[PDB]
Amino acid sequence: GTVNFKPTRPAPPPPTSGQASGASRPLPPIAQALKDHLAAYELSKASE
Amino acid sequence: GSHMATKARVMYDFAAEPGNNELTVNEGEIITITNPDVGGGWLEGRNIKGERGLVPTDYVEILPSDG
Repeated sequence: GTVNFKPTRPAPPPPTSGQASGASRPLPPIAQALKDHLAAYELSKASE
Repeated sequence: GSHMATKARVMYDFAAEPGNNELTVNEGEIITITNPDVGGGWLEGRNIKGERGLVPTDYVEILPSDG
């Protein structure tokens, strides 16, 4: 017993065809959080 | 004849996404249409092997003599 399919993505662009957005994925989002606590303590200078 | 099925000729060899229920077809392949309009520019078909999946309308051309 069959049923219709519902696409997970918009239709991709074919070869040779004119430009459009199509099935292209978005760029990676902004970076957040890191070794924030004791950052300057770890980076601290030393000489002989 | 009444209720005769619709056929398509592939323009370019397509490759299905994992989990998208897409139909991997070859350039110049013949398939029958099961759903010519599903949303987002897509369609559904059936091949020689009898497998179904989603296919872009921008990748296949619909044949004449449909009824």
